[PDB]
Amino acid sequence: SDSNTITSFQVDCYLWHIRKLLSMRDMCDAPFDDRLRRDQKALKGRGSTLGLDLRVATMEGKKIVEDILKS
Amino acid sequence: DSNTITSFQVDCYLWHIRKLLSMRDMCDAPFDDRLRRDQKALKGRGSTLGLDLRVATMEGKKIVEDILKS
RNA sequence: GGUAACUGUUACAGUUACC
RNA sequence: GGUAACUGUUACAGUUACC
Repeated sequence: SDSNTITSFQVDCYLWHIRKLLSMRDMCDAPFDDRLRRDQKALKGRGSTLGLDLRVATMEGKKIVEDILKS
Repeated sequence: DSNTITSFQVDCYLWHIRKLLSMRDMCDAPFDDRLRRDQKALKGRGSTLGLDLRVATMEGKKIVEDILKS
């Protein structure tokens, strides 16, 4: 598999999770929710294409983001 | 509108995180394509709202850290 | 339209913010 | 109606992953 393809998917999953948290707290505007919906479907399609569980990918993306932010 | 401003500040900080991934050469070409699209989009939204991008990015960082704290 | 995701340019319908 | 961003749809041209 292509490493940067996987990494990009895992990071994208984690940042979708962060955006969803904002929406769940009623702190985002309507276009932000529209993009959340578009990206939600896109990540499901990418996960199916790569054969990856979305929850596992999210946790991996969390660790990647945390590792970069710490440096 | 507070939710409009909050969404912009968060989007600014999340763009910053994505750009750091790109600068480490850890991302794929479509990820970079979206980074360029969103750079243009945020410039337009920042102009429309009258908000400084550096300051909004710092405020987005605080918001993101606060909602994650829970 | 190979599957999936996306980008640039264009149009329409619409959403949100602002006037 | 306008400015900006976006969502859906569409036209043209592309990018990446997939032995």
